[PDB]
Amino acid sequence: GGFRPSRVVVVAKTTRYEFEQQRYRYLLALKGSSYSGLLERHHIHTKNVEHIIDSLRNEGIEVRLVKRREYDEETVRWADAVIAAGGDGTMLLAASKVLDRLKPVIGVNTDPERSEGHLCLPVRYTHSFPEALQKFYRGEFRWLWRQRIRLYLEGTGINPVPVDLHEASGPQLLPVRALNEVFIGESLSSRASYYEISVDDGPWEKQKSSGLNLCTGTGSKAWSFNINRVATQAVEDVLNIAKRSLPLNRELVEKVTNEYNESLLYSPEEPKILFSIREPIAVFSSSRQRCFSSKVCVRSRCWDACMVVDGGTSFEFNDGAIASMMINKEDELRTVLLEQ
Amino acid sequence: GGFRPSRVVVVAKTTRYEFEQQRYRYLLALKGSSYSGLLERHHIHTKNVEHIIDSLRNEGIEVRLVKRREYDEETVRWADAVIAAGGDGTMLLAASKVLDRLKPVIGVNTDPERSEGHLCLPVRYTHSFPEALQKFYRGEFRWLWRQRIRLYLEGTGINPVPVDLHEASGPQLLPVRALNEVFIGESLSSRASYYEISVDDGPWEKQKSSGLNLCTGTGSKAWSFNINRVATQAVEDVLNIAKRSLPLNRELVEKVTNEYNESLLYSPEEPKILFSIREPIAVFSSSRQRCFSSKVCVRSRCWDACMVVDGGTSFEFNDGAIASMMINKEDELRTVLLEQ
Ligand SMILES: [Ca+2]
Ligand SMILES: [Ca+2]
Ligand SMILES: [Ca+2]
Ligand SMILES: [Ca+2]
Repeated sequence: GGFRPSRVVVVAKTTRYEFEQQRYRYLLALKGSSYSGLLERHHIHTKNVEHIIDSLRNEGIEVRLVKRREYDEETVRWADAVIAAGGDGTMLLAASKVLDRLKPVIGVNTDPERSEGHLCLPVRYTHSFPEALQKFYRGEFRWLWRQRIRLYLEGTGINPVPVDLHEASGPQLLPVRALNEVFIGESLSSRASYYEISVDDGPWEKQKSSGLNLCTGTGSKAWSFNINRVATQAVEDVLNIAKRSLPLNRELVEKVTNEYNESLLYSPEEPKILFSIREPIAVFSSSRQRCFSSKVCVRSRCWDACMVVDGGTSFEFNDGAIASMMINKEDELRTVLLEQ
Repeated sequence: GGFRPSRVVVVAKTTRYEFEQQRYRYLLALKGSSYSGLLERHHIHTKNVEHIIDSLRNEGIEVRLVKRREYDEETVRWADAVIAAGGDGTMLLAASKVLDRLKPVIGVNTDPERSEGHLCLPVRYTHSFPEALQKFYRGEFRWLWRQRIRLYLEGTGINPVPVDLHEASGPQLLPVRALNEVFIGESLSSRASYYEISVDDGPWEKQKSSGLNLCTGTGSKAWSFNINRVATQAVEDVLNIAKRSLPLNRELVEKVTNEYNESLLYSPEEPKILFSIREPIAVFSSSRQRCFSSKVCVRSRCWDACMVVDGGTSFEFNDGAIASMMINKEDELRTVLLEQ
């Protein structure tokens, strides 16, 4: 028990003001949808960021502060620990370049009232950040080894070169892990996807849908949730045709949805891949809207499709390519847990 | 009652063999996923096509036969009537270049065992096609004027130039109608969409989702179905938590889903736009999973998004642009109805 880092990398979200300051570097304001609080969005990110690095350096920890474009596998090795300073976006980016279950990576919600932060330290430590560093020293914290999906590409016509979205061959290992998910599907969101899935080495079934989602326990509150969740206005629709027991009050409408959406979440440390079929098109038959597994391999039959890991890295997955997802231990990422 | 066409355009799907014959014009076979029946897919499309045009010309109707690239607004005006010779794909393409509620357009399912055809003449007339032409002469048919969504772009940063996916400003009218749907949403399928909707001139609510669908009565069996339909394996999941009346047999599981999915379809002649929010993300609050309206206008707040009409034409719809959908009479498309 106990942990003080000697050197850390702070990798910072690039705010939406930073965006245009460099994007349109080629008054101002323009549309009323800016400046009013856009330069304030920026002012409070850099505020919090300076508080973090002021509070690191004031405890004698050595910090390099770097943005999306200057954060690489080389700086991560200098780091005893890694800090994402943004939202979960930033956390996912910071986890992308870590592949070592003993490097800790910790997210600080650099802007609470509009970032979400469900992978970062509580909103408390965003502004009382020595209180965090002290808890780390004194060991009043806990280790959360988060499960991560590992990728594997083979087949023919394949191309394992990764693509930063921020702009006859053997089984190659793709160089990102998935903290949140791996989303297979067609590029044109209107072109339907077609493939053959195989769960836990079971037989191959054909499928036609708007894509495949493949999440970790921790990623089950992210995309795999919006895929599969039900709506309270459409359980009233389902429970009223289920009329022709209960008198059906509004209190019940929420207590049937809230126990349904509660089964779609499992635990970060749990080592299962919850893989759902997004809007399946039921000929090729369907069933299993979703299910838990350990290994799933899908065979691409698409024209121009990608498999996309945590929304930031993309891989080609046109007809002839094969991918294989599996949780493996040396992938699990070392997060911390603190107090309200 | 009665209708004989004097000249017709037959516009033909380009088969998947035609694809590669010209795409890789830059033995053969390659992957086992071809040739076995790929050159047979082609052999039976051109077969049926020749039967159609043989059966036109043998009744003394004058036909120009043209493919995707040679079918234009000029040939549609020569035509007394227009024939799509493919699947609904082809039908939607053929309707794209017609904007005149008195031109008839008729689809012939050029390949029944793998095309679907739910906008074309029955599978009967694909091979007994004079039997169709005779029914047209003798008036043993019926006119189906199918409702069509009409598009309207304004605002700033906008760009109303259409994009064939087959590769301070006033309200401009976009030059495609929607037979099936109009799908607003972000281009990266992982980037979330954000916008402000306004139904029937009601107030503007903000929204965050994986896009917007906007279908006609006829388009309600297409995409708007896969968006909103329920699964029989996840009503068992909903009706078993709705346990803690019925004993729940498998016969019921289908009869509650089949009456739910039955309310998501309305009639082609019905002039309402059923607009659903695709996987809404409930801060900006949500409700109304879908609802009927006559006019809906949405205000783009996206970075790199398109609105896509019938899957074939795309328009930019980044922040600052405004679109407005509405059914108007001179759009309704003139289809026929025949017998089993
Ligand atoms: Ca300072
Ligand atoms: Ca290739
Ligand atoms: Ca002939
Ligand atoms: Ca623009």
